[PDB]
Amino acid sequence: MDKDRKDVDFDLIKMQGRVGGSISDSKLINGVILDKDFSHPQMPKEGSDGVKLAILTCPFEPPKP
Amino acid sequence: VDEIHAGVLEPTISKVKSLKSALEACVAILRIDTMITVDPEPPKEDPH
Amino acid sequence: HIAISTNGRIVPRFQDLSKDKLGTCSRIYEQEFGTTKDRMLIIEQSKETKTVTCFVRGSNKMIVDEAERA
Amino acid sequence: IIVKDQGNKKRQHGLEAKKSHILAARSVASIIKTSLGPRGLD
Ligand SMILES: Nc1ncnc2c1ncn2[C@@H]1O[C@@H](COP(=O)(O)OP(=O)(O)O)[C@@H](O)[C@H]1O
Repeated sequence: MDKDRKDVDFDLIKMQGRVGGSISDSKLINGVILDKDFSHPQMPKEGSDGVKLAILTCPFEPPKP
Repeated sequence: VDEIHAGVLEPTISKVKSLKSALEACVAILRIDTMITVDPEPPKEDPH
Repeated sequence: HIAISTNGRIVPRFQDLSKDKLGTCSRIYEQEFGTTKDRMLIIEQSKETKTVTCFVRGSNKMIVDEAERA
Repeated sequence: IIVKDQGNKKRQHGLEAKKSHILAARSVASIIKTSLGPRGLD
């Protein structure tokens, strides 16, 4: 809400916790984090050097009506 | 007897991760003073 | 959330998949070190702004569902 | 003004059935009173 003035604010902030470690281990992420793991050798992974994402939507299986 | 003079030797990491977590566990229980324990879901055992 | 974060618009259907909705970023991370071996996907950094995230950590799961609460 | 003649209470259940919750509620906010302030516990 910075430079936006005071307002009723709802949290879009996302805090996800991994059971591994102690309190202090937790840290802010300069970007995004996702709970889901990679495709793993399903399959062949991270992290494409320089990256360009995609919010792909819908099915991806053999063209079915 | 000097341990370094002997084969004995443990990785520093082990002496840390274990010393640290041993504390958090301890602490977490120190803060405890009341344990409310509610019963689970019983069988219907309905008289009707 | 995923959108406003990685700056990449959502892509519906297959024909559209254009170079427009591409999320301009510099690195994707999939680490597994540090107890436990369990891993988490990290993404940084995205040119867009207005999204922040934090990953909690603690043993027993008690400390997670409490550091989160705190 | 007020004097001797008036005038009873039709029912008394009201009275006690009020002093009741006042307790049942109190107890909750009582056994929880330990987790307030830096020297409170979980
Ligand atoms: N420096 C302090 N010393 C003593 N008490 C404090 C101090 N700072 C805060 N508190 C007390 O603790 C706060 C209330 O916390 P509350 O949300 O009611 O439960 P909890 O104490 O567990 O966070 C305060 O408003 C205050 O009365």
